[PDB]
Amino acid sequence: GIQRDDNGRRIWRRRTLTKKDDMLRYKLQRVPFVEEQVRKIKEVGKVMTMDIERLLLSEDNRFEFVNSVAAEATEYVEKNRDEYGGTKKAIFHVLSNRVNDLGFDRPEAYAESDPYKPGPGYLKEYYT
Amino acid sequence: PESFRLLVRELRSLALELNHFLVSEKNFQINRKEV
Amino acid sequence: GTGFNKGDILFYHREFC
Amino acid sequence: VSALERSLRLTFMDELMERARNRDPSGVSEVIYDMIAAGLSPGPRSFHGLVVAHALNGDEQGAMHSLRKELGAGQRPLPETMIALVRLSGSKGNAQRGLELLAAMEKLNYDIRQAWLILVEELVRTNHLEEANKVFLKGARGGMRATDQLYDLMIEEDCKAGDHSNALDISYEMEAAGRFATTFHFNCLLSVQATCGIP
Amino acid sequence: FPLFQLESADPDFYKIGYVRRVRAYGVEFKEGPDGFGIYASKDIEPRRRARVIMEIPHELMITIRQKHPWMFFPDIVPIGHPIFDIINSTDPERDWDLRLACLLLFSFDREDHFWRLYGDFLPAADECSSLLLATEEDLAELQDPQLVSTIRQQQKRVLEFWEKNWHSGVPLKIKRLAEDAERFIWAVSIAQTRCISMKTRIGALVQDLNMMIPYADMLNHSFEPNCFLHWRPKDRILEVMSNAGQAIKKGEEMTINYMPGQKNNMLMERYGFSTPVNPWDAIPFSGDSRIHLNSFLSVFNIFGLPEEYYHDSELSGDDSFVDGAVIAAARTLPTWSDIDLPPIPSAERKAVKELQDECRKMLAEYPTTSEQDQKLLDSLSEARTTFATAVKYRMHRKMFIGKIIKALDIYQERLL
Amino acid sequence: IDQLELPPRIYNCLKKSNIHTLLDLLNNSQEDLIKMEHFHIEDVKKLLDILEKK
Ligand SMILES: Nc1ncnc2c1ncn2[C@@H]1O[C@H](CSCC[C@H](N)C(=O)O)[C@@H](O)[C@H]1O
Repeated sequence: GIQRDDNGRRIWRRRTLTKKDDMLRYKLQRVPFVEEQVRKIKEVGKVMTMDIERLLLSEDNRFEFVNSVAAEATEYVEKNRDEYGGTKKAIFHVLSNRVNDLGFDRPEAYAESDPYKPGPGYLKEYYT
Repeated sequence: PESFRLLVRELRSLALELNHFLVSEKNFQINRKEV
Repeated sequence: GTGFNKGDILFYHREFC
Repeated sequence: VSALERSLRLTFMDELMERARNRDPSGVSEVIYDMIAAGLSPGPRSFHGLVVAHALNGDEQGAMHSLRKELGAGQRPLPETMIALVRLSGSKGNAQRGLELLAAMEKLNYDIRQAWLILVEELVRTNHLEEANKVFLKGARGGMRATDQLYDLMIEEDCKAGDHSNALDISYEMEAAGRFATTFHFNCLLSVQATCGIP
Repeated sequence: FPLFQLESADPDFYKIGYVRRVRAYGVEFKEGPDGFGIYASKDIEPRRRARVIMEIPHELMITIRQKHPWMFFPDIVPIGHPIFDIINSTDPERDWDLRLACLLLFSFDREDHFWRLYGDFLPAADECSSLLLATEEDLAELQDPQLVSTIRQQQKRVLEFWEKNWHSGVPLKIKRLAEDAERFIWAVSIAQTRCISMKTRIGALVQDLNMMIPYADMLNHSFEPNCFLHWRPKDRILEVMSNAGQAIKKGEEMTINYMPGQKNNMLMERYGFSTPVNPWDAIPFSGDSRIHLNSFLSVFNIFGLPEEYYHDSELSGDDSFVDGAVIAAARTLPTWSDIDLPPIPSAERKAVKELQDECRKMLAEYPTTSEQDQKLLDSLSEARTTFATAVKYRMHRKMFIGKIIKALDIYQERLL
Repeated sequence: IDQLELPPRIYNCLKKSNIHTLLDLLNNSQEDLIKMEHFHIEDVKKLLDILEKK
């Protein structure tokens, strides 16, 4: 097992696949043309939808999950009243905090803004 | 609630009383709710 | 649903120095 | 530390610890002044012998005064020294002093879980169940997890006294900590629920 | 300005799991002369809750029920296969490792099974540290007759099972699993050293399982782990979670507690390794001389109840001395306690001296010392893995007894 | 970078990589410049010296 040659450096057998996995070729690839789709997914708020499903996989009962989130949200508003109700929503803050607690990274309260707004007074108009 | 408080009065017109009691799970004391 | 199952010593006792 | 200093400390601490165990707070005071005369500085373990000697003779005021001497000398009391004072406070039913000392241990950055357990059993043993419940709930609601033996002690003693409100509060905290109630604990609550006239 | 300013495992090791939904977060698999390990590839910052380190899908595991009847999750053994009869003929209590070994060898024979690929990263017969692979000369270096007899019984039990079930008349689909006894012994060694037992819920069925879990059997053991395993029933994923609130530095090894409360001889019998800082290791004292338990704990800042002893590392600053060995010393030394009675220093010195003499009497039972064993390991060039494991075991026990003599010396002086 | 006295081989490499200004060159590390073809380690010191002298 333990082998040292001449100069005291231990020499050892590096473990390798030494076998063929056909799943390696056809699965570690990528589609190149989803930039528009990715940007709309974030725009419509679909990312938090996946995060909610992620959090519910760690929960035994979805009704106690709902109650716990509301309880945590109530605590945020009492602690800092003026920071919530506009661009930052307390329930959205709770959900993003709970995703970050798992070690993943999300923007605070999923809040994002349009960088191409042509100054104050201008509202983006939605094409139904 | 106004829907239930109004119901109690209409039942009182028929000589029936409808009391709501809360039994404490801690000390078992009965509280009559103001209806 | 969500309604189921009810939803100072050591102060003023320091070294004079 | 020289060899001469170590030799004197051994014989000074031999005499001091032989009078603390003799339940003689007065003698433990004489040796400390002997140490001061010799120039030796009384450390945390010399004032521990003074606290213990007073504590063993049921003397809460002298033991508290000894702790003030230790703090006034700039020494840091040992975790065992605080536990001796906390256990003494419970034996006299002084829950306020016992809670004040627990706050000091947190300030001294010690671990108050063991001293909190000792405080609660002393109050229960000395028939201060009402005070014991106040101290136990504060620790349990504060996040500390009690021992399984103390959980079974608090629930049973409250239910023997007809105190369902405290026994139900504790059993809720026992499960929140992570210890699920068994048939024994339920039988304690039922012993009181069966006499309330509401089946 | 930016212009003016342990080898990584085979890349295919993670990839074969990754294409089958294995996820690792902030960790990397690194290989060294002593084997694989999992290390933080970056600074893992503390959070309010436990962070997900690894996710392993259930379908990549080999699991069997701990308790009779033997059901496999996922069920890979066909109905009527002769391997089930071999698994079913085992002792329900003692032969859990034989049952897992049969499943493991059967899995290597399946073309679609993941462990056909994952098996190439398992230690070979000359690289596994299990004492089932140890020769009689390797057991001679243990210097522990009780452990040696335990291993010999294990080797006898494993061999007799192979001879009974892999005789000449068995079908070819059975013969090709374990063509030789050493192949079956190796499988049992893999089963013992890598099996993870947990209580899981699968669907609506809650049961205890013995599990072979890839990429989580690469976590090394620590009695102060920074990670723990968590079964996620909803999607059938084993989670490796770092401790909540614990900061993990880049390059730090990720560890779990294989066997809480177990001594080094138990770690040697099961996993073929020992630790010098095992907080549960015991030493046989006469009990004639006793020290003050409360003083010893406070001198070294050991807090908590006896079953949860821990070192308040923030109350010592830089005292590297206190570790699991001193905690083990607190549990194994003869102690007295009288509520709040203080100890007389002169009477405690006599006990400390007598305890140190008894500690040196035990070190004198060993023909060599712990330094001479340490340099023997450095001088090795053609030693079996189990030989070095046997030497590390006896050296760790010597290092433990030596730590007790050092701790008693510190305690005796700090009692002034 | 046109106004630094860089050798023509170095200049063509930086322009090929769309490094135009002094600030663009600074933000590039020493490993990235080696990644560029025809620009090697022997060229770092002479380029650093020109920026050292500047
Ligand atoms: N703390 C530790 N000290 C020494 N060896 C350890 C160890 N923790 C785990 N091991 C080794 O790792 C084995 C468990 S499997 C853990 C990963 C292993 N190195 C592998 O290649 O798969 C044990 O047999 C033991 O030999």
